[PDB]
Amino acid sequence: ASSFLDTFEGYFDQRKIVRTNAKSRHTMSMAPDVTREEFSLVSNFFNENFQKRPRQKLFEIQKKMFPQYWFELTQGFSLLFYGVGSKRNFLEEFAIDYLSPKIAYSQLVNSIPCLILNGYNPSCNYRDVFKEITDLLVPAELTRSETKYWGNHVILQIQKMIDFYKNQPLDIKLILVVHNLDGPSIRKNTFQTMLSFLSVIRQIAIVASTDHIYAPLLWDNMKAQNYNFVFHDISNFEPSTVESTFQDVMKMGKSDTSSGAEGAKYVLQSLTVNSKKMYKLLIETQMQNMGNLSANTGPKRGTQRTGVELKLFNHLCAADFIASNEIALRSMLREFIEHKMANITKNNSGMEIIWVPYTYAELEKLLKTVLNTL
Amino acid sequence: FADAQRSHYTVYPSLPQSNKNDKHIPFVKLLSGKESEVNVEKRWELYHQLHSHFHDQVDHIIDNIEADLKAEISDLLYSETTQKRRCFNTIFLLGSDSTTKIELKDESSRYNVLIELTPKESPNVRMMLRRSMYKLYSAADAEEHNDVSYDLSLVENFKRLFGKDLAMVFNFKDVDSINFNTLDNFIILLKSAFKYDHVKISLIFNINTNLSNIEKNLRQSTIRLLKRNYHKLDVSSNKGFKYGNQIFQSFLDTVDGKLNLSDRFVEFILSKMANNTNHNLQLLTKMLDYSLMSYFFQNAFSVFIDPVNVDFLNDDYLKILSRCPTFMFFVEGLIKQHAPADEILSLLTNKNRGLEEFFVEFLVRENPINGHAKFVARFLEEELNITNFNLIELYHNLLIGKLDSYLDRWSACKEYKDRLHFEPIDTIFQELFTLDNRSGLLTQSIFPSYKSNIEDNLLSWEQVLPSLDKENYDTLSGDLDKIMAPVLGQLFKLYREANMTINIYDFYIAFRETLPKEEILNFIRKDPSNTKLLELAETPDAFDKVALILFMQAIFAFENMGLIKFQSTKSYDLVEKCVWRGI
Amino acid sequence: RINTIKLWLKKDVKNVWENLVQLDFFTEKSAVGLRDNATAAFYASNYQFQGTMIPFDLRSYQMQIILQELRRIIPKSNMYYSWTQL
DNA sequence: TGGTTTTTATATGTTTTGTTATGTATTGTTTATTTTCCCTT
DNA sequence: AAGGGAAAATAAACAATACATAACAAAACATATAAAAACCA
Repeated sequence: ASSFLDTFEGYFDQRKIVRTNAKSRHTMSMAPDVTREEFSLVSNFFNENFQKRPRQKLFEIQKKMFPQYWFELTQGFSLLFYGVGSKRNFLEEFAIDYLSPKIAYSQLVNSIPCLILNGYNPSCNYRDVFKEITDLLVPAELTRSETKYWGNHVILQIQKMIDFYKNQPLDIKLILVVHNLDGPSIRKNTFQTMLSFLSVIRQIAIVASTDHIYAPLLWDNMKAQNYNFVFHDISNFEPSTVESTFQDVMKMGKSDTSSGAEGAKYVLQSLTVNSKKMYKLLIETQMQNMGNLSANTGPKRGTQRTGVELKLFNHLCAADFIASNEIALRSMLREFIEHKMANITKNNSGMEIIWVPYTYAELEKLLKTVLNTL
Repeated sequence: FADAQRSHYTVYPSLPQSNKNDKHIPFVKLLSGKESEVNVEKRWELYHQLHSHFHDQVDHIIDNIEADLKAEISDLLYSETTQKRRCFNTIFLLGSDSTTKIELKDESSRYNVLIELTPKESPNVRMMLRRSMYKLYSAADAEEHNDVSYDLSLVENFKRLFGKDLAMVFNFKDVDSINFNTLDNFIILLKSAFKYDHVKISLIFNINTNLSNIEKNLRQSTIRLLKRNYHKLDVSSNKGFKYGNQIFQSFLDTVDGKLNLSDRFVEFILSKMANNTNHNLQLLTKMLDYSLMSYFFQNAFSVFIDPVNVDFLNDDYLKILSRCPTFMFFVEGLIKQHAPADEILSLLTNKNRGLEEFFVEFLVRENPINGHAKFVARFLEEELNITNFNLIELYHNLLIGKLDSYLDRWSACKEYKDRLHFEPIDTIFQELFTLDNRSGLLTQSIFPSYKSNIEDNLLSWEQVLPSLDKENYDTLSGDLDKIMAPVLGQLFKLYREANMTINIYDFYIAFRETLPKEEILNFIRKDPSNTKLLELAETPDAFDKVALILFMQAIFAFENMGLIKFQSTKSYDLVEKCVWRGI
Repeated sequence: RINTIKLWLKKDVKNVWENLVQLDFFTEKSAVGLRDNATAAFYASNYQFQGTMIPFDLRSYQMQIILQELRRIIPKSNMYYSWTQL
């Protein structure tokens, strides 16, 4: 077709005008209609059998790189892994099996806590991650002169934490492991600002990974200073079958990538029937409140106004015999809260509202495909 | 509820009982397992005393770049006694990073409050004032040892409520990131505090880029207010090179007499430090550390820079140092000058004593370029009053021999170019004690061609996956592995040879013709255990369905890498390519 | 066609340009000047408009007084009166 | 028991931040017509 | 060397999509006071 294939020469030469007769418009409906269960059947056979023996031998080669990375984490370098393929099974085998026992032995008993962080999850929140880090470090919380008139308490406590840890002994006491640092909810500027200032602290060791090809566009001179990555290419052509769970693969990637409701569809498939009857009751009651309050077909994502309050919800699931009391209700709610499939917050009157963060069209699709089959 | 589907879970991993060893250092045994354990731990602690001696001085340097900058801004913030007394003294800090603290005077019978405003703290003009009036009322009760409305009426009631007059200082942090409608309206708001007879305002602008960009943004009547007294103070780590010359000289003091710097390394330092002009000194330190980390990790001869370990010398050391290219040039020089064979044979390995006695001679030379560069930099400083020079490219042109061809640009060293002349001499065995990048490790680890390493692994992929020959005829798919590419690598060359907008279905058929039809269906049948998978294989439609399943997880993997746009939502039939190789 | 008239420079007409803005001869292009109530004036103060962030000489403006009105007010004895008509 | 202090529940206010709807501006798509130089002669 | 003729360019009408901002919601950040609850005493 084109004479040039790669340079700016190939960019300028392949972006030509195609004529209307020269366009061969074939709809993708002219294809074998593939069921979802045989999609998973053929994919799990090729991902577990096609090139294991090259990928296993490649993983034995780059396992000899592990003391060379550990020498870099003891010198204050954050450590970014790029390449083509899934880097997830590499990253949590290096950081849990190799890295964490060998820092602890070199500081002489228990291992270093290894907070790993799934950034391919589109529901990854930076305030919940920082809630986890202050449980592990237990920093001195922020005095009144330090909270500077609606200052950001997450950023202003890291800056107190840097000045504290500039005088502590140089010992790794946390390893935060960021899978897909350029993932959908973690590529935002408030998340990167958190993790850059948190990377200045030499007492915690950053081990991160990126999949997108324009990932270095995400760090300017100030963020690349605080990070000071050393970059490592680990191409291994792994399938990424866990990253292809929060995002529908039957639609080839036009599932909007930031919903999180497609990843919720995977969570419902292996639950209790009494935990699916509750969540079905929660969806159907909020679906009543979205069609009432909005008066609008178009996609608005469900928030606190459309949510059920908690004491009214306990009456709904006691008549349908899901929950016997308030505590057994709250014990099977929190498994949805930790996966952020349901949120609990209070309004301006004290009503404790429970609500599902998905749009109306994603809420009726989810109600029919997994929940209403019983 | 798997942990793989959660966000941010915490592992408390299990550590084994005891691995029988005090081997917990990241250095490995070199010489393919011929190096002793006592050499590995010696090379570890000889690294840390050469690493810490470098960072004890760099931390001393960085503490001087702030103590100088606190004092240079404080000479200029105070004592400009204007006789008109109805304006503010403005301090433009050209190119300043907003990470400098400003200490104000104590200076009793006067309050000196410092009010710092970031562009995140400035969404609009009333939020600039309610934070500024909170920061002075909170910092005046801190020095005092009822409530006030936070507005500019606190400035007029300041003597009537605290008894001392005021001197407030504004420190705008990222003024290139603030919008200039708000900062213009706030300077005009502070202009209304010049009727109160007991206050003086002082603005400090941390302009990271330019003054010419700022005066095109502010309105013209504000610049006429900012010009009654302003002071431009150039604040940079890169001005006059005077702090980059101190960190690089601090590096050459640590490796004086024990490590050399190749000019291929020094001009790499010199080129990469010019591509980042705002943060040079952290990036100068990062490259000198990672090359120093690289040396002690890879050279078994790293233990031979202190003379007490020369009495250890072994046989595998003797087989590896003699392939030094200067050492062959020395034996070549003894061939061409002295005809007989025995003195050259006493140098080589057939005399077991002589070669290891030959290496103890050449470790003690000073190798005097490290002191002579410090000699030139001090002499060219105080004699000629020259400030604007790199010591880095002075050290680079000194390694080559182009010293006087570098000094002629100042046109005042013509009476001194003969006494400063120095031709370097190639010492023997200097390749074993040196810092160089001829392998390409620093421009792969610190400065990688990121996207070009992605498309090369996609397109080529033979450099990545091992092509093995014995083990494949045993396994389930090794008849398929020699004839079929990995699907991300197969789809990328169909991606590469295509035009901008491509139909998915035509891109599916063009993918499908590349695959072997008989051996995919032979591979899908070679597992006898899955009954559900063998039922798909009996269908006549088996290859057309396996090819689509295998296509549309790679057309999915190319989207979240960013290689493919789905043009024109509501249509979902054709895609646009984002990424070209080579760019 | 013609003593001579000074042509003021690009840096000097900038002050003249900003006075015609503040005398309501030029308005910002699609601008909402004062809001109806206090909450709409508060919502607009937290939004950061585009014309603020684009450079000075690239802001699109519009016109309070059109040229056909501008010919009728300026007297016939001005030297600029011939240029109030295309 | 008893007063006093401290925490909590309830209640409202403030500022930042993120979502959505919509009118207008931009951009792509198709069809007719004209100019430019590559590839055969 | 001439020349055919297909690629490239231009224009114009129309459709489809993106964008700037208005309006608002909600969460973080903040204060207040009566009632509970410890708690000395």
